[PDB]
Amino acid sequence: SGFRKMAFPSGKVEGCMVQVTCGTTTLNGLWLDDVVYCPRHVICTSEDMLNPNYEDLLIRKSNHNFLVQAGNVQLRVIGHSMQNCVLKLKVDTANPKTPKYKFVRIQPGQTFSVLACYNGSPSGVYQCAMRPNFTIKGSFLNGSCGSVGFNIDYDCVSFCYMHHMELPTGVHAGTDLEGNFYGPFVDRQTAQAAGTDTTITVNVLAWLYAAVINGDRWFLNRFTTTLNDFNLVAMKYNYEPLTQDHVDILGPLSAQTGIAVLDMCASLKELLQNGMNGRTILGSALLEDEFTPFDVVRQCSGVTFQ
Amino acid sequence: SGFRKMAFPSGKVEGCMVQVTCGTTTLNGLWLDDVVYCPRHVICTSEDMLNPNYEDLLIRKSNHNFLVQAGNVQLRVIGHSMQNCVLKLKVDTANPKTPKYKFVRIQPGQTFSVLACYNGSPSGVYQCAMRPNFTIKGSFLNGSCGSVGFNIDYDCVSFCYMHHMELPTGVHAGTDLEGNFYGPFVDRQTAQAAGTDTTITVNVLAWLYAAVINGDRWFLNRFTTTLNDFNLVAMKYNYEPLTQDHVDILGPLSAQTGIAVLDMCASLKELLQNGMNGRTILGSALLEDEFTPFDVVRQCSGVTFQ
Ligand SMILES: [Zn+2]
Ligand SMILES: [Zn+2]
Repeated sequence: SGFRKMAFPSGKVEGCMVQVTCGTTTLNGLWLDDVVYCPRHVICTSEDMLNPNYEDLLIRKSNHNFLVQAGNVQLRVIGHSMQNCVLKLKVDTANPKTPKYKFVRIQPGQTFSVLACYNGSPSGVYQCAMRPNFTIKGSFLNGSCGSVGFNIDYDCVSFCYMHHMELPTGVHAGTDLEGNFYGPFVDRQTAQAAGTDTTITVNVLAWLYAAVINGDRWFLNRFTTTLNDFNLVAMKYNYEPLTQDHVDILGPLSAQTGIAVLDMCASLKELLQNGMNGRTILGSALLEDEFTPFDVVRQCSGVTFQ
Repeated sequence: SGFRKMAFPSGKVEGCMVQVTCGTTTLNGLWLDDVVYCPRHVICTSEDMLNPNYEDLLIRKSNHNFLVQAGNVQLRVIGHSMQNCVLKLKVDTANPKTPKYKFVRIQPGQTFSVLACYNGSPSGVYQCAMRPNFTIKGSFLNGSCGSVGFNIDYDCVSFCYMHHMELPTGVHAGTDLEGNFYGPFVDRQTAQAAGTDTTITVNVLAWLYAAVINGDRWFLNRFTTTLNDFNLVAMKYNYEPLTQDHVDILGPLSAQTGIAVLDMCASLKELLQNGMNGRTILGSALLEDEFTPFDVVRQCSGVTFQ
C-alpha cells in the first residue's frame, strides 16, 4: 500500500536525448530513427528572441551549421526543415536505441513524465499535469529547452511535450512533437499571460478514491448531491466542472470502493466549503489534482512496462 | 525556475532488474556482474513467513530450485549463499548492462530514488527520504519485494536500499545491499513497531532556502535566534535537533541567498508556533522534509549524469 507521485521509468527516453548546437546556442533534441527534433529557437541568439523572424533566420543556416552530439558521438546533418515550432534535422545515422514510439497531443488535465536534460544529458525525472490553461508547473533551468514529456504504454513510448520556454510568471510552455504550442503561446520573449489556472476536478476525485483505498476515510460524509448543484459550488472555487464523461471515467474506482461518484462529489463539496480544518489526506494538507483516474488505477493495481 | 520532487533517471537500473522465482514465490532481484541479489524470503511460503528458520529452509534448496529470468532470457544458477537478509545467486552469465556501481548504507534523512518493479519489470520511479525511525513511506504492492533504491553520482550508481516488507502500520522496511536491515526490523511477519517519526529539520531548512531562491519570501521574519533556543522549540514539535554539522551543510545556500542559517532557523520557529495560517510555500501547505541540502543545490544549479 501507500501512494506516491510516481513517474514512468525513463530508460527508453534517456537513449534518445542528444545535444544540439547551432552557432552559440545549445539545447536538447530528441533522436528518433534518423531524425532529430528540437526547438526552432536553437537558431536564435539572445537578441533574436525579442522579435524573431524564424523564416529569415533559417535561410542563413546550412546543414553544416548544426552540431548534433549523441554523448561523445557526432551525427552528420544531411537535411533540415522547420515544422511549426520544431526543427526536424535529418541525420545520416538511425538511432539504434529508438523504442516503439508515437506522437500524441494530450488534453489539459492529463499527466505525463518530464525527463529534464541539460546538454543532452538526463538530470532527473518528475510527474506533472497539463494545467487547464495549457501551462505546466515544472522545474527547468537555462539549457533545459528541448526536454521532453512522455507516457509509457507497456512497450510503446508516447511523446507528448517538448519544453520551449518559461513565462515571466515562472510557469512553463511548450509544444507537441509536431511543433504546435499547447495554449496560445508563441516562441518569443514577450509579455505573455496565461488564463485562470483551475483545479482539475476529475483528478481530485480520483485522488480521494486513492485515499479511501489506502485507509483515509475521515472526509467521507453522510450527504449526497447532484451534478448541477455540485458544479455550481465547484465553479465558485475555480474548479473545473464535472461532466458525464468524467463520471464514466471514475466508474471502476466507484465499483472497487463501493462509493458512488456523486457521494464522493458531496464529500468534496463539504471540503471546499469547510476546508481541511488542519487535517491531511494521504499526507497532504491541500487537494491534489495531478493524478488522473488512470494513474490511480495503475498504481493501486501494479501495472508494469517492458 | 520552479521546484519539483525529482527522481534520478532510472535507465541504468532498469537494465539490472530480473525476476527471481523459488518454488511458488516470485519477486525481484538485482543482477550485477554475475551475481543476483534478492530478498532471502523468496524461499518462504505464506505460512513460513510467520516464524521462518531461514537456515533450515535454505538447506532444502539446491541451485536448480531458483529460476532467474532477465526479461525472456534464462540465467543458470551455479551457486547460492545467504548473506544476512539477502540471497546472493552466482549465475553463469555476467550482465552486459552492469553500470559502474557501489553499495552504500545511508543515514536517516538522506534521500534516494526507488524503482518500483513487479515480476522483474519496472513500473515507476519516485523519490523518498529515509525517515529517522529507519522506515520509508513508499508505494509498494505485493510482488514489489526486491525493488531497489539508488542514487546517481555522474556515471556511478550507488545502490542503498532493497525493499523487503510492509509493516502492519503501512510503512516500509528493507536492507542495504549487504543484507543488514535499516532499523531493528526482521524479515518475519509479526507485530513490529517503529519509533517516533520525527521531521528532518536540516531538510526543511534546505527547502525553505529553495523557496526563497524561487521567490517565496513571505515567511522570512525580522527575528533571529540561537541554536539552543531553536532546538528547544524544535524538540517540542518532534523536529530533529540541529547540530553544527547541519549548519556547515547549509553554508553554500546561506551564501547564495544572503540569509544566515540562524536567521532561517528563527523563521522556521515562528512557523512552528504560529502555523502557516492557510498560506503555502512552493505550493505546499505543509513543511516538506524530503529534500536534502544537496538535492536543493543539485536542482537549483542543473547537475546532470551520463
Ligand atoms: Zn529556450
Ligand atoms: Zn515480501
